[PDB]
Amino acid sequence: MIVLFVDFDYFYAQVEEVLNPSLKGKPVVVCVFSGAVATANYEARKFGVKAGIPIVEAKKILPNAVYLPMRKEVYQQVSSRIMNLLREYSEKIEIASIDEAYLDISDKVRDYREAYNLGLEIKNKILEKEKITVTVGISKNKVFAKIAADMAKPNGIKVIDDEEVKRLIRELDIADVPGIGNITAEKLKKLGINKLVDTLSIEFDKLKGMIGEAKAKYLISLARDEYNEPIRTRVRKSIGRIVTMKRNSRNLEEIKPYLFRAIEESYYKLDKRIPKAIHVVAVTEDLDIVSRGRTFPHGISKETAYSESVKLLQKILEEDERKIRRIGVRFSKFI
Amino acid sequence: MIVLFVDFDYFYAQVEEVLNPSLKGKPVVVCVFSDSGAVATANYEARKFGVKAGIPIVEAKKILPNAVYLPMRKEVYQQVSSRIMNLLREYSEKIEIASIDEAYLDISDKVRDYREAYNLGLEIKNKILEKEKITVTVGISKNKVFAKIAADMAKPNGIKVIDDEEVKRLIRELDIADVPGIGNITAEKLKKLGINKLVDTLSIEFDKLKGMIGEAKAKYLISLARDEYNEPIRTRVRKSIGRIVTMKRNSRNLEEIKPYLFRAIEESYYKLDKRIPKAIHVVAVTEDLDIVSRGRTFPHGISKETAYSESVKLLQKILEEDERKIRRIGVRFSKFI
Repeated sequence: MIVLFVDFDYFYAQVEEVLNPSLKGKPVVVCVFSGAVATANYEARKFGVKAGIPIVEAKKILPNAVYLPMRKEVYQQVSSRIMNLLREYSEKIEIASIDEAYLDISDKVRDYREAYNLGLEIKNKILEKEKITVTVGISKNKVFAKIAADMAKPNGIKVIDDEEVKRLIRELDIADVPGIGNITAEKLKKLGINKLVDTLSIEFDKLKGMIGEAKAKYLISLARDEYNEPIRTRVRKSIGRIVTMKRNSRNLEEIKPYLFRAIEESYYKLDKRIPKAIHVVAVTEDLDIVSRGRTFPHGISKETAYSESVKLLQKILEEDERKIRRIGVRFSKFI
Repeated sequence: MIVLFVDFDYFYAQVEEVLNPSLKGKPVVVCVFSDSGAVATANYEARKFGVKAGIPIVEAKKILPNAVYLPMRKEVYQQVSSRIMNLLREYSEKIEIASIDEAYLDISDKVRDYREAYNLGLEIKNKILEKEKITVTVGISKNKVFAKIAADMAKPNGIKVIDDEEVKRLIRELDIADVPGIGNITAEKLKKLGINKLVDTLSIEFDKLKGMIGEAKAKYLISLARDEYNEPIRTRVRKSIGRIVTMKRNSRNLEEIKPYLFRAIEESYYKLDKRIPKAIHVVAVTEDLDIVSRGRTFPHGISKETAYSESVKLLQKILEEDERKIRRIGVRFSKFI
């Protein structure tokens, strides 16, 4: 297995320097507003300005900085484009967060050298189309790919071969393990567990009564080099849309525009796929849910969806006396 | 099949004299206002002075300008109609509420002949009279159209059976304009082609009639004249019971969605009455107003607490497999016993 992990360097602060390019070199800190620090760039992170410290402690440390409010949805749109460009590179992708993604590339590359070169082409593509630099980590599982990027950041790329994994197992501090908090690691330090190998010299049940069962199996499985968590690529089983009407209605020719608008948004919100089932969904005046559907053994063209949704909505009006408040469509069973 | 049709005589006008008994013999008309509007229903006594239902009000203010005029008390009429329809479901499992004052009942499996249908129809008239002080008209025949025809000839406060033998006679002798679903203009188009009775529709070719009366009524008329018009009584039954609630803010924290989700369970189980579902579905409306849904089926019944615990883990599966923020959350229950 070959995992490729992509992490966007100080994402929030980096997006701010893209849209306003005057903040080069100057320390930039994004904050949630009295408040807390959301993200700081490398320039400000070098002086102990981390994420999670209060704003006024950060303005003690460096008053001559640029402080920006949290523009969360600005940063989400850039992230959405970059994730879309990563999906372009391999089908098996897991979006872990707004600035983290895991790619399974076992079928695209044969070794770590080709994986390294593929990560180089990913970094340049992201830099070409969004002017964002990233850190790429490559290893044998998700955890070690993340460890790789933590060691190479910022603007880095690092492979961790299988022999460096066995070295890191004996040498990496427990605190440096992804998915493990700082207080859980402080509890392990106080009991004699400092390195990842130290979990091999303790009984499973004893460690379980210490940090819980989820973390106990997590730590032991990594120390054993038997951590095999797959890339969880999310697939939409159904694609649809529900739209609210201006008034509650039972007139078919008034509901049809809203129902047809839901089709247009839904049919063209799954790239290259055709459905075999259509479901019309009505939310009644009392906010109940009534729905009727049909399955076609062949595909449902968009025009078929037009004439079939009307017959399904007609079937809803005949079998229910309540007025309809919102109307929508759901597509499923893709081929 | 034996259909039993019930029609409330001048309902809006009659229910009003139930609440005010001083209108004995006094002409009363109920009107819908929309400046002014039109007359909704008129009673027996005003109906004899050229004041009928459907025509404006001030048109009535030259023909009967000193009779009682009353505004629309729609909510009272609706509540009276609903009790009567509920009283009717006691008599028949299959019923179709066609409008505020008309309901069809299929009683084929409750009576054996038309004489027993007559006795059942008479006791229905006397139960509606004793519990709501409303007189109704009853029509009994083999389908909806002839059950209504029977009522239209027996009204008001009437009960009439139309034998299988009088159906065939009415096909030959009943005027075309008296057929439900067609009006004067369409009936006039037929009278000048040679079509004056229902039986005359069979005695000339299809597609000439079809290309002059419209197609939908062409097959309707011929269906009746062949006495193979057997459209069943469309009884409405609620497949599923549920509720979807809007949240004040889009979120993805299970602990914050849980209250809204639990509210939708409490409302659903109060609307179930003495019903117990075997299937539960959690429905989530995401921020882009997409629908994500997951369900479970239980061979036995679903408690209210199972629903509490099963909805949480269903919402967990939704949150587990969809990255979008949740805007609305709800439950629905199906597969009743």
